[PDB]
Order: sequence, then C-alpha cells, then structure tokens
Amino acid sequence: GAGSVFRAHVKHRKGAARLRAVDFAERHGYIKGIVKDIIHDPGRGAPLAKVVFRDPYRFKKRTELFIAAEGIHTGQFVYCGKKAQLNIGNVLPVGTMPEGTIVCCLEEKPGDRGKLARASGNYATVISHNPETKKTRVKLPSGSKKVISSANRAVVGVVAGGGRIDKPILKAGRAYHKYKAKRNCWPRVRGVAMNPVEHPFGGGNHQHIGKPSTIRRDAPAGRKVGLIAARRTGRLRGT
Amino acid sequence: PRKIEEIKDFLLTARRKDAKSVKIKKNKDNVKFKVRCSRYLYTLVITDKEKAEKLKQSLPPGLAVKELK
Amino acid sequence: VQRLTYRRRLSYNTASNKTRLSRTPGNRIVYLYTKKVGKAPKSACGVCPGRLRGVRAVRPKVLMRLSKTKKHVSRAYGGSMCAKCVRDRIKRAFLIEEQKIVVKVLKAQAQSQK
Amino acid sequence: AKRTKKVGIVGKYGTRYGASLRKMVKKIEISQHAKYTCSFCGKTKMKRRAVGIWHCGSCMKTVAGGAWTYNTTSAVTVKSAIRRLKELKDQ
Amino acid sequence: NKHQIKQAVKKLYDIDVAKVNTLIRPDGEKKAYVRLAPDYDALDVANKIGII
RNA sequence: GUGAACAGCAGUUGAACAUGGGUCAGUCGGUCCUGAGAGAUGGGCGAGCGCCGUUCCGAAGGGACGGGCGAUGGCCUCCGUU
RNA sequence: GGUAACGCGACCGAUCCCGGAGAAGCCGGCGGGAGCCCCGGGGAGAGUUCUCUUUUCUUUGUGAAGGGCAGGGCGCCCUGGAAUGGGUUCGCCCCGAGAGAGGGGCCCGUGCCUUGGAAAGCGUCGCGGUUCCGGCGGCGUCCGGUGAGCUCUCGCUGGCCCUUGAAAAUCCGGGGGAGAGGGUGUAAAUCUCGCGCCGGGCCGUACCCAUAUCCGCAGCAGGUCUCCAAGGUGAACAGCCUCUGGCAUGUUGGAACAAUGUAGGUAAGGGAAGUCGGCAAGCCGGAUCCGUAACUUCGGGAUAAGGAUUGGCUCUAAGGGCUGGCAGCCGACUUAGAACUGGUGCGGACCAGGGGAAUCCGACUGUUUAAUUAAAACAAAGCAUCGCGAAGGCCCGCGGCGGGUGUU
Repeated sequence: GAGSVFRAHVKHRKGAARLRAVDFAERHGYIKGIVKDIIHDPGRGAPLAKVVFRDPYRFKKRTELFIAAEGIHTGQFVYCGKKAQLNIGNVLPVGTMPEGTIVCCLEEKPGDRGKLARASGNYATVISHNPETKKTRVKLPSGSKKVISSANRAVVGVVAGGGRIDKPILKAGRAYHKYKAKRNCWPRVRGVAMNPVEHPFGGGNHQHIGKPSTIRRDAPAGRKVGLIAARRTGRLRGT
Repeated sequence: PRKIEEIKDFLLTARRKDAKSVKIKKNKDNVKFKVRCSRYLYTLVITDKEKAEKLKQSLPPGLAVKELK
Repeated sequence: VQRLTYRRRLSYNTASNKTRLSRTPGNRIVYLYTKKVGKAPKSACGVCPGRLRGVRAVRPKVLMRLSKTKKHVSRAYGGSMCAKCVRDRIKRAFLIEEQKIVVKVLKAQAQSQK
Repeated sequence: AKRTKKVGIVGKYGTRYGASLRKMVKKIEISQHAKYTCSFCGKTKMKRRAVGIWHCGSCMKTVAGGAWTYNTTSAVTVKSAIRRLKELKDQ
Repeated sequence: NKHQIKQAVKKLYDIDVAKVNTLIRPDGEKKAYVRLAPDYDALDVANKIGII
C-alpha cells in the first residue's frame, strides 16, 4: 500500500472538509454566515455542507465546507466566534463553552482547522477546566481524554450520517462498490493462501501457519505481519 | 428567397444600387416576378394577368431584364 | 429500402454524431446533422426548481447572435432570477429595515431614563 | 389478497443470505424508504436522497438526519441537552 | 502560400485571378488549380505561354 | 499493353510485370480547452552525467480607464502610437 | 405597451460584485411527431391468358435559411374560495401554503402550407444533327385509410445506491451607478434595428477494411473497434424460403464405385446381459385445459410427478369510434363454442427439458493453471483477535523542510 496502483480515487469527491481560518472576528468578537446546501461526498459516507460567510475586508462571499451536524437544515443561520450562542451548528472555543455539551470537527492545535471527530457518528466531549495554564480535558472516541489548549474550537452537535455499521452489507458486490469508491484494497487474500516466497505463513501439505501470529514490535518489514505487539490474545471477556 | 406581398415595395427593391437583374416566370395561375440584389431572391406573386404588362413595362432603367422559359 | 450511411468519417455513435432523415427533390433518403437541444435558464435564488419563461432557449455561443431583449424580460432583476422570489425580496427588505427603526426607539427608553 | 406470510420488502431476496440477516434487513429496508412529515411546511413528503441527507419535495428545504431514519435517537436528546445548558449559564 | 502564388500568376503573364486551389502529390510536389476572370480568356492566354 | 518468371493444374486473366494518369474545401477534421496523468524555474539533494519535487524556504503582475508634464502623424483640429 | 405572467424594431454608461449556461449515472412504464411496413381505389409500362383472373409486378417527388399555422409541455398570471370531499393515471399523484369552473401567457415547434420550386428531378411517348447536346417537344408526377408493428427522436412520470454518476476554454443575463452628451437646434453623444462594402492562410482528403490489399515467415478454417437493416411462418434480430445488391463453391479436371477410414441413417426378437463406468446414441420437448409429494431459512421446492387437448373447412357468441335505454355511418384484431369431414391424420418440416429416491463435498452469484487439472481450490457476506490520538500506527526510499495510507 505504499503507492502507484493503490492511491485513493479523487475526482467525483466534493471538496476537503475544514473549519474557517481564524481572524480578528473569531478572536475578539463574532461573525454570521448562512447555509446554502447540505451535499453528498464519496469516499466518506457522511454529508458535507456549504456555508456562505461574507468576507470582511473586500466586497465578496466566502464559502466553506464544514462537516454537517445532525439537525442542521438549509437556510438556517450559523453565528460563530468567541462570543457566539451555544446552540446547534454554532462554533466557539472550548475556553468558552460549558461542561456536558457534545462537539464535532474539534481542533487540537489553536487554529489548525479541525482534525478530530468528523467521521459519521463521533463526538469529543468536554470534562474539566484549569484557567491558569489555559488547559482543558476532552474525552475522545477511544475512551482516553486529551489535555488540550483552551482556545481551540468545535461545532456543536453529533456528526451526520449516523448509524452505518448497522445494516448487513449482504452481497459481495455491495462491498465492491463501497470499496471501488475508495482505494485498491478489497477481495482480500489470506497469508496462508500464498506460496513460500509470497507470504511467510503459507506453504506445504496442510494450510496451517506454524509460527505464533504475535510478533515483536521491533521486527523489520516482511515479517511484522499478524498481531503486532500484541498485549494479549483470545476471546475478550470481562471488560 | 424573401417574399414581397404588396405591389408598391418590389419596385424600390429593383431601383437599388445593387439590384443586378430581373426575371419573370409565367406558369399558369400566377406570374412570379423575381429580383436579385446582394443577399436574397426577393420574389413577388402577382396572381392577376393583366396586372402583368403594365408592371412589365414599369421595370426600372438600365437593368438586365429576362424572361424565364 | 435505401439502407444508408454516414457522410463524415465518424462512425461511432458518439454524442457529437446525432442524425435525422430527409427526403430530397431527387427522391432520395439522406441524413442531416442535428444541433444540440438547448436548456432553458434556472434562476439565481437557488431554491426554485424548473425553467425560465421569457428568454430564448439556445445553446450559448449563439447568445452572441441574438439581440438584447431576446435574452431578458422587462423588470428589475429580469432574466437572471424568478418573479415570485423577487416579490418576496421587496417585502423582506422593506420589513427588516422598518423593524430596525423600532429597536432603536425601544432600546432608547433605557439610556433616556438610565 | 395477502401475498407473503412474513417477508416484508425481503421477498426481493428469496432464499439467499440466510434467515436472520433477512430479518435484520427488514427493519432497515422499510424505514429508509418511508416518507415523513416535513415540520416546516406540514405535508407528508420528507424522503431520503442519499446516506443521511433528506429533502422535502414541496418547500425545497433540506435536512441532515440519520443514515436510515430522520432523527438519530440521542440527537433527539442532544437538542434537549444543549437547550438545557442554555439554562445553567444565562441566569 | 496561396496568397504568394496569386501575385506570381498576376505579375508575369498579366491577368487577374478568381481563386487558387492546391494539393500535394504522392510523389511530393505542389499542384495549384488556377481559376481565371470572365473578361480574360483561358485557351487564349494558354497559347501565349506554350501549353497547347 | 506484355505472355519470360511468379499467382502449388492452366491464363487470353491478376492486387505480377512495363509504361502513363489520378487525392482541389472559411461552413468536413486537425489546430484551440482540459481529463487520469507528463514536466521546467525557485529551492534542495548530489563525486558525477544527473535526481527529488509542482505550490512547497521565492522581490514570480511588463497591463489598463482616467489625473498631470512634454513629444508624433492628417490643415499636431481630433485620436491609435510612446 | 399590459391588473399581470410578459409583450413591442431599436432603446446610452467603467472598475467591482452575484448567478446563469458549457455540465452529465443506469433501469422501468406511458404518451407526441417523422422514416419503414401494411390495406381500398386513380394514372403510365410491363408480365401472364389451353381454361379463369376490373388481374399479378414496377413506379407516383421537394434541401438549408426566412415568414405563417398545426402538434406537444409547463412548479406561469388574473377573478374566484372547496366535506354530501373533490380532481385524475396503465401506475400514480394533487389541494384553504388556494382545488374544481372560466379566461389568458411563455418555450419547443425535425410535422402541413409559403417563397425556394419546376425553370431541376424521376416515368413513359415521339422527332432531329451518324458524331460533337446538361438536344428539343407531350402527357403524367393523384386520393383515400388504419396501428401495443419495427427504427430514430421528443417529452412527462416512477424505481435503485454504505455505488450519487468530469474538467475548463469559450459566451450571455443582472445589482450597482463611476461617468459621458447639447441647450430647443441644422440638434448632440449613442444603438445588442434594417440595408451595404472588403476578407478567411497551414496540414490531411485516391483506394482495401478482408474465408484475397492489415498481424500470424504465404492469396494462412486463427485473430482484430463501430454505422444503416425489406416480404412469408413465429412469441421472436431463432430455424427454414424470397425480393434489392452480391457470388462462381473458396490453390484442379476426367473416369470408375474395391478393402480400410471420416461425417449421416436404419434396423426382426431380447433389452445395459457390453464396460472401470449407460462412454456414445436414443427417449422427453411447442402452446391450451386439468392435477402436483417429501422437505423448507415459508421465500421455495415446481415445467415436480402424472394426464388429456391440437388439422382442414360451414357457422354462431362477445369484446370499439364518429355525426346528430334510439337512429345513421365508420372499423383492426383477438377469444370462446357447435357441426360436417379425411386410411386415427393435425407443435405433420423447422424450432423444442429424459424422470424419480438417496450418500457425501462447497452456503448461493463470481474467479482460476493462455498451450495436458474448472474442482471439494481462490474470493464472498457474516463472526473474532490485533496495533494506532499525528512528535502517531503500517509502508516506500541512495539522498533532501523526501514520499504513500489522507482532499484522511
């Protein structure tokens, strides 16, 4: 997967999905923009959303591509900055917004344009606060909770296109078309189903592995294959 | 091939600086009078037959008249 | 049964290669090359669905060929946007700026006393 | 005349895929294609158009709901949890 | 060129032109078909030069 | 036109041989625009021919309607031309 | 200019800004308009006549560009407010966010009329210059009627997706109002109205396009991308025959009709007794009317299995439109039943499933050893572990603020 025949299929896809910049508006007060269409993008079973903000130094109309928060609809108003009202699809920094509220398309560095929580059905909740240091705790999707920098922001709600793991894909084709609008990756051939020279696991009379399928973190390539650095193994009971 | 419906406008379209010639078909029922300029074939359809000499003389000065046969 | 032919050296059924019949003075069958079906305009508002009334629909390097009024209707914002959505904007711009003169007076009862 | 004794839309699959997936597909392949009342206008013509992206075909307004239904279930009380933290702060 | 040719038929036999079509043969030389004017005559000028 | 050779029997025949003609366009194509993709300069890597990279460590626009100075052309009257 | 959707021949003006167009998937259903096929009558020339046959065939026409009207579609505007709910499609689907009824408006108008355009074209009949004619003359180039027929187009409406079905050159329409034009004159700037005059260079353009001009050492049963597509029987671009156009049986003639072969048929009585094995061959087959088991994930199994009906000709019964519970006239198919009748013959050729009762293997569709293995192998939906919060996991690279996963 390191190049050529694999690289992601980008043509019918509809934009890269970000926040705004930051500027004097977001930084000393607030700005308002309107929503002009919710809109589907491929390689990403969740919807985007165009939003005409008006540029505040020339006559113009800027136009962005947020990650659409459920409950948004068209025509509606989006008011944002360091003051703006905490309701839904209204953006303002973690510094400001209270504990308990849910967020999406959250930032990690102050000003980086949103890197966390934009896949379908993902949050990044706010827990606690410490205003000498200017730091904040945020429970992310994997159980853990990042210390974060208190001036770094997130649109309010929960991400659109919710509940996609539900339905059984049935037919093998429905896979193909899922994985024909992403990258060369599918009908996946097992490692024991390769000769001596084509995968280390496969070879001989039966179709066994032979070697234990855990391996050192500190292997080289060609070998680091299987369960990597595996803390434990088996059917997971208890917790 | 543009039409002319009256009898007072055709003649002017023959007096033009650029009207190169006139021709005059007779086929039972009508007399199609036809004039060429620098674009089209400006016809005219005179259905009355003693209305077709009086005119036939009236055609404007140093031009090249024909009859079609 | 005159089974017939293309006249150009393009004999794939491609897009730019669409045809129709014609009978000649000759009495012969013969193809003729068609020209593209021009859509009617869709209106700026964004919200309205279909097509414009009052502008000659014609494939767009011909719009040079026509003469002004062929491509609009008499009316403020004519031939760009639709008249149902226009009548709304004269209302809306009227009522928003009225209500604006109100709040100025019924914020000004605070700082007159206070 | 009733035509099938237990297979909803999933007559369209016959014997294929096995019993308990055909049961599991029945609950999602009936809700996705339904219609809903547009709250804005009032009519009965919300309707999906792709994954989690819905459209009234009367007042041309467009919403972001859940992939297979029009509200996601704790986005119904995500609105009633953000509304209630508008009470805690304003005083 | 065509433009070039048209003055060379003009300024050596004296004669005015209508149009000058061309092509290029499978042996590889340029052959120009030269239409002439109505007041001018074609068999008549052809004798002057030699081609009859 | 010829009958040698060739065209797996034959030839008056032939896509052979020998001599002599034949492919004309504003309106029918290429040119002209981009597609997956190909690739210079700034930079950087390199013993070396060279390689990497394509918006990324760059002073990357050589154009215009007018305001004004002083110089053309046709009766510097009026405007292209600096 | 019009209540207005919007209309009339023009109908001034910059930097800037906003949107339109170029710009889109595949599958189903229905309707409009051309081509083509059919059916009753009229012309002209043929063919056939032992007997019959107002007969059988050939042929019967109008480019672009402009004006005028049909034909189709509207999510366009007015008066007006509707449950005793209404309107309406094959299906739907519509409405106090304004339906029925009435009256208007805009876009396509590839169809018919018009100028083109009969002066040319086609059919026949007759006369010149022997040559060397785009010779010359005449008649004719009509009128009716049908349709789930086939081909192209044009619209309206529904279905499918964890699949949402290109880019930009080029060209228009708007908001805005920087400015410009001259003092009632001869008027001025200014026109996206009609007429007129000058001009478009370069390269390609023959022919084969294949059981003969291309690749396979050759005129090689191999292989190599599209366009148009008539009559008859049928469900039919199936199989068989025939028109238009094509062909000389595919690098040979002549004589015989032996044994072996290669590809077709037929067989008295028995019927797998032959063989590793029913290998090969044969049996069943179309449609109408009855009838149908185990077992089942209830969807299937299922054309289960098992029967009967079917030709020819003479009838009867139902199923439509148009003009003013009835009268007149206009009409293209099918469907049911009865009778007479042949040496028991009728899906008469052609097309066209053998059936049943179990054991294992692999869920199904899909892929695979080109040139000795198509399978029980590969892939698959479903299940489960594993690493990973970017200074990151996994990975490429001889090297650099290197690259791929990533527009995450």
